Amino acid sequence: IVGGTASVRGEWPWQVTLHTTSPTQRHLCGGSIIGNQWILTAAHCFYGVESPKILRVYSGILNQSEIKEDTSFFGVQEIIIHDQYKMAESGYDIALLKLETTVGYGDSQRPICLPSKGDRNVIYTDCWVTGWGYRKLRDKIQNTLQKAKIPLVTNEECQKRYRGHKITHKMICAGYREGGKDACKGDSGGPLSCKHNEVWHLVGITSWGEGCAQRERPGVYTNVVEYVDWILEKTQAV
Ligand SMILES: COC(=O)Nc1ccc2c(c1)CCCCCCC[C@H](NC(=O)/C=C/c1cc(Cl)ccc1-n1cnnn1)c1nc-2c(Cl)[nH]1
Repeated sequence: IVGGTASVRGEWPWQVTLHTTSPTQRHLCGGSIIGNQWILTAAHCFYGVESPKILRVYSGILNQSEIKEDTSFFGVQEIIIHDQYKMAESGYDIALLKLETTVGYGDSQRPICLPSKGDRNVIYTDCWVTGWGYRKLRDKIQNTLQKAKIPLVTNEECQKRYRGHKITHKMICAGYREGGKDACKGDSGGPLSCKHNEVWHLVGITSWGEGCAQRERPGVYTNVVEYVDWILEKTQAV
């Protein structure tokens, strides 16, 4: 996260850190708990990942230093990537992880609500992007989970900022015209969380941008409300 501040423990209890163990163990991406065996994340995180066996999901984490060989994690039974996904910049950047065991909810780990299809017309004014990513393009993963408050940008304005891309209504953009606060490398797959009527909703999934926090280059997120039915198809299958 660029221009962020440290989170306090339990502030974002749906945030997870997804690690890969191959060739060595390290943080790969963020994700969000959406159900008791389900993480919602970005499809691009799995480029070159040939099996769910190399993944570990850690929940209830503030600091990456909490993770050692003896730290509990959730294994991944299945990686579900949207069938129309080709690359982040074209959209459909969404994936589900089905966990091998169930998450026991509590004050350190619990799900975030999905947006309501009836809330496609709400104006969210209290949105935050979180993660352990870099603070600038050439940096390193941060120990403490960071947070930054960022305003949503209309599709028309976002399209003006990315003249050479097709910014669809399945994407949602966020950032200041002047730049300075954004997601960065290592934040992808995590949430863009917005508080509406005292309830947090998962509005976006951190996806891509041109550089980090640049003037007139908002971050581009998967627009989760446009995928609620896809999520229910995969997670509530008969
Ligand atoms: C010690 O552990 C580490 O160092 N781990 C570790 C360290 C870093 C990384 C990995 C692991 C995962 C790489 C492969 C999958 C993921 C590949 C893409 C991913 N992108 C993002 O996270 C965000 C992008 C992004 C998103 C928004 Cl909304 C706005 C601007 C953005 N940026 C544009 N340019 N930079 N940011 C990424 N993540 C990393 C890089 Cl390197 N790039």
